[PDB]
Amino acid sequence: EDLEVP
Amino acid sequence: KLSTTDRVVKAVPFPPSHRLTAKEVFDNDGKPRVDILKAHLMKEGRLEESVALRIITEGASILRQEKNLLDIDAPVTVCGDIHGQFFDLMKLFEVGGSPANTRYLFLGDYVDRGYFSIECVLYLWALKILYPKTLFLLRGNHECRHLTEYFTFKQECKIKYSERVYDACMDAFDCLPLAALMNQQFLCVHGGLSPEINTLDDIRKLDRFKEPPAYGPMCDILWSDPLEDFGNEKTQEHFTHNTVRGCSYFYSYPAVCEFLQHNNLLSILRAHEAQDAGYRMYRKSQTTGFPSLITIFSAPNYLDVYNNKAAVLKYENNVMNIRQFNCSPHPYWLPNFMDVFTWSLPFVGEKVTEMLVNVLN
Amino acid sequence: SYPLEMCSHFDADEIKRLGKRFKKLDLDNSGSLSVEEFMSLPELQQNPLVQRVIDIFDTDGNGEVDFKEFIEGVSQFSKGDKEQKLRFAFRIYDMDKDGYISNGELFQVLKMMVGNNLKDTQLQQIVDKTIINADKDGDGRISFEEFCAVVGGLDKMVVD
Ligand SMILES: [Ca+2]
Ligand SMILES: [Ca+2]
Ligand SMILES: [Ca+2]
Ligand SMILES: [Ca+2]
Repeated sequence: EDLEVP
Repeated sequence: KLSTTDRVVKAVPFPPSHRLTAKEVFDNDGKPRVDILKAHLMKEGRLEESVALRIITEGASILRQEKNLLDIDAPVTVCGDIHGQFFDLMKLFEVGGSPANTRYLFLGDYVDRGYFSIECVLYLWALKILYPKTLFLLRGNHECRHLTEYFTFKQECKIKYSERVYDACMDAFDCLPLAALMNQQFLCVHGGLSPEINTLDDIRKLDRFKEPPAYGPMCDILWSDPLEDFGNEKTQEHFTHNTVRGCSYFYSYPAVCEFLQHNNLLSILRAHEAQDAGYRMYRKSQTTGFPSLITIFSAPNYLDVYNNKAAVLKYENNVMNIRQFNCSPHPYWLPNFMDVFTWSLPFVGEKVTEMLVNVLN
Repeated sequence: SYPLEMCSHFDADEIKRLGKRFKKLDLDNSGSLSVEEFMSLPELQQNPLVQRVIDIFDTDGNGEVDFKEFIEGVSQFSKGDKEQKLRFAFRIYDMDKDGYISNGELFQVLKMMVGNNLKDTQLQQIVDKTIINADKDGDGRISFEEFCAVVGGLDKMVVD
């Protein structure tokens, strides 16, 4: 539901 | 409604578009102004390509004139892995003394892992030009074409500068010396020993002006590690295959002691391995009561996750003082220097799809 | 009643089928879809890009999505062109719809997606550096051509 740091 | 054009967090410093020219970096006598360079690089500022290439080539020429094994006298500050942590490198010079009056010896690994590797190269090479006889730089296992292309230094040079700057760094890394004899007491390398290196003259006879081969003495200088149970002599084999690195060897406590006694040395100073306290001392020698091996790691909060301290060895007045220091704030980079569009676009197409299929079901 | 004009790639049966779905979503039968009617679907309540898609569909800017805006918006996300799918993603970031991605709107659109996974200072830094490395004409903003030069080779935006 949220963009995560790769 | 928030402004769609103005920067939201205005007070955050914006990296300058001005690129330093030759007259701004080098004075009329050819000495680089490291104070101007330091302030500009800390603002994420860049240099003109011809100026950056001049620093790299002039520094490489100085390194090419040095021997494989350096003869360094005390006092001196010995430093471990940096790994592109430029803003931690600034704290290191505050902690180890100003290079204008302090002798320095770096054990390599200036690039990769960190996202400010070219700034570390440009600033250390400028200090090498400014202090050619008091600041010394050794080669690490990362100062090579293979590891910089596998990691992010090759990409970093393509983003901030150009591939010509990368190729110039690769030729400059070929000129880096491999070892240092400090005060005729300590052997200073990046990784460690080699089964094909038994005397100090075996280092002098190496051809270092090349990419480090996958095996051999030059490879072991940059890659070898001590045994995981160093000191607890359970593995009688002096050199065993290093399964952690996929190359080179593990060296044992009797292996180091045999080298120290045959070469009349007190200890071996190396880096290559991260330590939580910024350093690690191994089993002392029987005759001296001094640690036979010392690891130095000068990258605090390694990869911004380890939360480890860093350290440098400040050897002076017959005292080797281990100087610890914590990390410093630095501007943020996405992994592998990825922009926000490439990062967020798969998330955009995913979430817009999830929304539309649910409103059309 | 005068006929309705719209621009889409749907045939008559698909338009009628989307009309029945439109009436179902129109809970008050007002002829337009409000944000509350979009948020009535539980699957959209945690989607951080709902308001951006609604603002993109809302071509007249009245705040709600009528049937024409509904048809044309869905049409741009399905027999579509490669540039059309890449321009729809461009419109996600272009909040003010001027044809250029500016620093402020790029931060806000990213802030909707990242939430608290990044601090505001960190997001502002990577927003600044992204525009610095992607701006080619030196105007401080990202045009559609400059946007395509970055995410062109990235190949996922189709519905049924
Ligand atoms: Ca309605
Ligand atoms: Ca509308
Ligand atoms: Ca805009
Ligand atoms: Ca532009």
